[PDB]
Amino acid sequence: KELIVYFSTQSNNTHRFVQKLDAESIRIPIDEEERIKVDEDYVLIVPTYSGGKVTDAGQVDAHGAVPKQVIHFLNDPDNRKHCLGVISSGNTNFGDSFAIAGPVISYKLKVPLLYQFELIGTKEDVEEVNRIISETFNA
Amino acid sequence: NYYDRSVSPVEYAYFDQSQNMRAINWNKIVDEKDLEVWNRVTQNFWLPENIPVSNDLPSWNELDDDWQQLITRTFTGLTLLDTVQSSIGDVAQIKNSLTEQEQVIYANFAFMVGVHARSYGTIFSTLCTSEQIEEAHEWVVDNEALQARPKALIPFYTADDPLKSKIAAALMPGFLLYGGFYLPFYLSARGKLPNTSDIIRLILRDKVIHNFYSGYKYQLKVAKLSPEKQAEMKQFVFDLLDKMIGLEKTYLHQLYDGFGLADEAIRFSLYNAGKFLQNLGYESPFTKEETRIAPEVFAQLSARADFFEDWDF
Ligand SMILES: Cc1cc2nc3c(=O)[nH]c(=O)nc-3n(C[C@H](O)[C@H](O)[C@H](O)COP(=O)(O)O)c2cc1C
Ligand SMILES: [Ca+2]
Repeated sequence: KELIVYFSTQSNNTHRFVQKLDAESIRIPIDEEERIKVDEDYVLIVPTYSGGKVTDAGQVDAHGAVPKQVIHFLNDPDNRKHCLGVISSGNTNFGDSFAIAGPVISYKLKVPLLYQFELIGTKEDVEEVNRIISETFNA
Repeated sequence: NYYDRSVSPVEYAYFDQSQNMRAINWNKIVDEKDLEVWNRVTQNFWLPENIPVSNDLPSWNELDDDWQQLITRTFTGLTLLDTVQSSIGDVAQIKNSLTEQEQVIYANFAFMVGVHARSYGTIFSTLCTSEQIEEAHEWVVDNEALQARPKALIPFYTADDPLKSKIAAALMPGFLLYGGFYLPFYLSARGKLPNTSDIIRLILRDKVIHNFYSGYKYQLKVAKLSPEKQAEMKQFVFDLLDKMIGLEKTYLHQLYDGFGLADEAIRFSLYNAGKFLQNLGYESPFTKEETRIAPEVFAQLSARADFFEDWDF
């Protein structure tokens, strides 16, 4: 019963990475008027959209790190209880805001941050996420 | 429907005078990705005056004349590439836009890359002598290896092939400056010029979106071409990147001669070459080994790489 739940904007970077992985996947809809209902365990794979904001204070502002559609998904407690762990993506050029949707979701759900990657991923990323998902569903 | 029987002014100006002009419509948006990018780059507006680099004077003064010269040369070289992108590259993208908002976003890009160029001046004003500044300008003008790189890209901006222009527009912020951006991260990993690298981080926060956006618009246009022309465009991308990687390596081996940084800087360059390809929708052929840099340097770019209201719950 290996399953991925993922979100991807119109640019479809996260979509293309997930389509290279071995496990079955379900897409969280872009349209904010649509929701999905998941009744099986999944690893969550999402990109980051904080845009490298900083507060008045001076720390990383994580507002909008997690796409609104992913919050709506996780707000349904039936969806939320089935998350085994989170894999986040982005671009290291966002510096201290790189892939921070992962830490945010990990904190909110109390689930492991399993992996971080960039854009559509490399061969190495596919191989590593394939192994990590398997081990997440085994242990 | 007014939109389908009218053209944007820039379409009217350069391509089609047969139809009347429509004002930009920000109320009925064709592509939400345009609104996402517009809101972020405008909300991320910054000026280099608001990062004071006078706190870099102690670490700067501890560098010998050779290292000071290397920094001034590297940064004056980056200033040239930003000058190319601000005055030619990003403004050339406006007329080839798929959407109205894209026309305004590229006007933002052209301005903000001008701010990038201007920020090196702010660093020089604080740290450099008049002689160090002028020597760096002479060195940039007289450096053929340096000059070869922008000279290869500019023709795509002034020619009539909008897709090749778009690839060049992605390659500049996606690849060509990272060989130079290695240096400030190398130094700030040793506690040297820490405020200067805050300016670099604000520049990268802009350039990462510029690369993404030009890559995203490239993909929407090629997806409509025949499989044969899609294959031709892919070959062109890989052939151009090969040529640009060649020119960059020649340049960085000269730039970093006697400093021993060329090896690491080139691996940082190829790391970014790989991200350029991915944001065009092509797989990176570079190994993790091939694009590896020292952990302490990478942590200066992103510590998150790892020691060095709608929520209902
Ligand atoms: C407006 C905008 C803001 C972004 N902000 C971040 C960020 O804060 N951190 C990060 O790591 N990546 C950031 N990125 C990079 C994206 O997460 C990256 O392009 C990702 O691969 C996009 O996934 P998608 O195409 O599936 O939406 C941003 C991209 C855009 C366009
Ligand atoms: Ca990106």
